[PDB]
Amino acid sequence: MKILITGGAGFIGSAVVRHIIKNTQDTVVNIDKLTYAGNLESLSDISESNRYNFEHADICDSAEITRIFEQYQPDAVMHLAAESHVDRSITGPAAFIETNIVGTYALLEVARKYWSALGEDKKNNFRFHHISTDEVYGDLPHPDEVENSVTLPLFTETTAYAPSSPYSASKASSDHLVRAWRRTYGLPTIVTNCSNNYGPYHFPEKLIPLVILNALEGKPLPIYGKGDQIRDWLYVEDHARALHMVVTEGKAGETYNIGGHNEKKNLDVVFTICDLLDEIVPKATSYREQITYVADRPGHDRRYAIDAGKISRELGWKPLETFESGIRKTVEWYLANTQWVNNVKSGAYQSWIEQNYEGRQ
Amino acid sequence: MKILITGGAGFIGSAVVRHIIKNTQDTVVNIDKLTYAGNLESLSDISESNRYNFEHADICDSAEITRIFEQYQPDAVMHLAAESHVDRSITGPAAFIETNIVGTYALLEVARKYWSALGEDKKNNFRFHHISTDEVYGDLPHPDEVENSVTLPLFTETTAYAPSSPYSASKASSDHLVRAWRRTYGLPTIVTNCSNNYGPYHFPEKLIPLVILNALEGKPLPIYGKGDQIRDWLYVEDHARALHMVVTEGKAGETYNIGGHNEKKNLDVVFTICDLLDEIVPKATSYREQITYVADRPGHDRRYAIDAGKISRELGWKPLETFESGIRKTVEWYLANTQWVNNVKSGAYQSWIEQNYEGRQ
Ligand SMILES: NC(=O)c1ccc[n+]([C@@H]2O[C@H](COP(=O)([O-])OP(=O)(O)OC[C@H]3O[C@@H](n4cnc5c(N)ncnc54)[C@H](O)[C@@H]3O)[C@@H](O)[C@H]2O)c1
Ligand SMILES: NC(=O)c1ccc[n+]([C@@H]2O[C@H](COP(=O)([O-])OP(=O)(O)OC[C@H]3O[C@@H](n4cnc5c(N)ncnc54)[C@H](O)[C@@H]3O)[C@@H](O)[C@H]2O)c1
Ligand SMILES: Cc1cn([C@H]2C[C@H](O)[C@@H](COP(=O)(O)OP(=O)(O)O)O2)c(=O)[nH]c1=O
Ligand SMILES: Cc1cn([C@H]2C[C@H](O)[C@@H](COP(=O)(O)OP(=O)(O)O)O2)c(=O)[nH]c1=O
Repeated sequence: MKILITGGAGFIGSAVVRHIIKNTQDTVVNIDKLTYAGNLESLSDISESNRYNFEHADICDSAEITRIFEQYQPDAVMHLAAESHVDRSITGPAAFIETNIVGTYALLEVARKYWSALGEDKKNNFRFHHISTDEVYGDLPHPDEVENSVTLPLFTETTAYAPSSPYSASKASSDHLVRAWRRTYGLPTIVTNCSNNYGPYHFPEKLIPLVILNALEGKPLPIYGKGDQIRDWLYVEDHARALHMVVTEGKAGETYNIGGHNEKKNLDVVFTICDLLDEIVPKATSYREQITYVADRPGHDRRYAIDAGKISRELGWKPLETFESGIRKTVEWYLANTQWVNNVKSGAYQSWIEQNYEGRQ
Repeated sequence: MKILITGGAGFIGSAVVRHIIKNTQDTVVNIDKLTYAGNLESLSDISESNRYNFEHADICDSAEITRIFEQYQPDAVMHLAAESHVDRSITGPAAFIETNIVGTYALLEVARKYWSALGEDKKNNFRFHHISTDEVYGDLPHPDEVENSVTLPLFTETTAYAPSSPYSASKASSDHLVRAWRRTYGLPTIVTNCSNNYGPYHFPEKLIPLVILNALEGKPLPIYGKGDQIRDWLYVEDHARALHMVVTEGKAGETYNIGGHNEKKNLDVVFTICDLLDEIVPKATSYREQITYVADRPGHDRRYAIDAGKISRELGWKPLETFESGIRKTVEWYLANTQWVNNVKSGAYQSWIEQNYEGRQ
């Protein structure tokens, strides 16, 4: 099967591309604009494959995207291209509205026209897989807000949308467009909403990779508020396996939440990374001494937790890593890939760090 | 109070403006792009008031909208500007993405910057009222799908978003942006979602005005599918009263569904109109003879029904008209306002009619 993937040069996208080329017989055409988050180095291990092709393009460029669809004749689409950082969306929402909402709209129109003109066979089997986030569901009650006996709620596929940030509002909106295109035009769409991802090739602006790199560089490890906020951590390679399973076996019109049921408090994750580094790269003092509390994120969602029961019983997907095994693999990966890390740390990255962290709130 | 209203030259917007000038002590600055749906003739009753000012502008024009906010120094905003026709959104979705989503974003940013620079007093009392639709909730179970005994569900403020069309997806997206701006920046926003409106100054592309006018012009009365689909009808003047009540007494961060609990089947509404015309403007044959069953709307939502319990018990709002009283007033209004009709109908209107109805599906 020929799969057209947008955002394949990103964190999760590159994992999807590497997985497809290494463990399947499908082919891939990767469309990526190469923003600050795009990195062809993350695809170095498969870029030479005859089953892989790269197209440097913007999903908003309708004419070019249209041409690419006609050239490669994809059997399915996996849409991961997006602006993904909540903190960047707070100070610069425009890029999120543009890429996440308008860009998904532009891609949907190209896909709709393409799909509509396909032969009976190919048309019935075509699939448009929209990759999304658990953040569209809003925030969940926190353990410190309920009785120490009551069972905390989880995000299910029927949980009402209630996005808190420009980023999550942008993704929620994109999800709606995908479903409306399905209901109105019949386009065979599938939507997945996954918990936080972590692992190899993660851009150093998200919690885990930022903490790992800052720790090694002797810099502060910024904790928003009290660090008691909760996130559900899924290893990126596990997400990638789930995504290929969904695009291949998922049912059109369905939604599948993806997660490994691994709720963790931010501070706990940071301590875990620090202890791992104290063990692997010991120095005079503990990396813990770099933990630093800083002003909280405006509108911060205090708890995300995904119920992946549906995808488990319907597709049989199960994560292979545990947070313990995954976080160690992640720390080990960054220590073994200083080449990749040094390249992704440009003056642009430093400017973002100064913008979001120095003189912070 | 100075109220900045967007889309005040439209159907509901003009009713809001007329209500404010005629029945309150508040002032108004109307911003409208004057698309096919914006007609200054709908505001003839109050265009000369010293308490009314009109600004011909596009909400997407940030520079101009900013200048307007600074000049008039509004105490509140009532955002009604939008592309509102589901059928137009099916064949031309771009305008909906642009105006409903990106336009709302653009307006939210101008309002945020304005609100943030306000003095303590004016800043605490400021309100950004987003006018929306019940269509964001998706479709509801239809009477012919459930036991003739079970109680049919209604749309409540906690009903999950599930937009079916490009139009409703566009509005659902705008709603999310408004709530996200509140959660992230603190902007004091309010969102209302109302059922279908009908009454004076309704553009002739929606069911009721189209049927009334086509009947009087000896043209077909186009029924999508079997006409067994259900809509909840609220007289436009009742909506206007509710809206001013909300912007004035509504609580920041709250959502209020608006409706009069008047579920009706499309075919029944058409028969009611035909009976009224057979009575008021009798001819050789019944107007019913012009009814024609045409291809159904793609993705057609079969039933909308709003539960207005919350706004009723919290703000004390109640509709003054019944569907019986309102529909008769509507028919009488069109019979007496041929001048307005002829001024709003144009060459573009006939192009839309041919596009959507002739050789239809
Ligand atoms: N990172 C997470 O924990 C997480 C969790 C749930 C869902 N998601 C979703 O998964 C997808 C991928 O996330 P990610 O973390 O890998 O993002 P990322 O920031 O690592 O990468 C984004 C990628 O998209 C590309 N891109 C951006 N705008 C583009 C445009 N206009 N045209 C083409 N390419 C464009 C970038 O160049 C980059 O390669 C997104 O849709 C995101 O919302 C991410
Ligand atoms: N008509 C209904 O039954 C109904 C029901 C529920 C909610 N709503 C909502 O109520 C609001 C008004 O609905 P309506 O029926 O009166 O619409 P309408 O079609 O009658 O009028 C839309 C108005 O917005 C203006 N407009 C469009 N794009 C603009 C832009 N970019 N900048 C400035 N002005 C622009 C038009 O010129 C026009 O005056 C909308 O937000 C709509 O979604 C309508
Ligand atoms: C980037 C960052 C995040 N966080 C917190 C905020 C979130 O609760 C959690 C993960 O943030 P992040 O990686 O930005 O992911 P997301 O916002 O999608 O969940 O870590 C910090 O405490 N400090 C930081 O420097
Ligand atoms: C415009 C139109 C609508 N309808 C139906 C579709 C809807 O069920 C109902 C009202 O349609 P419409 O006025 O377009 O409003 P909305 O889509 O917001 O509810 O009337 C017809 O049967 N024929 C027509 O020509």
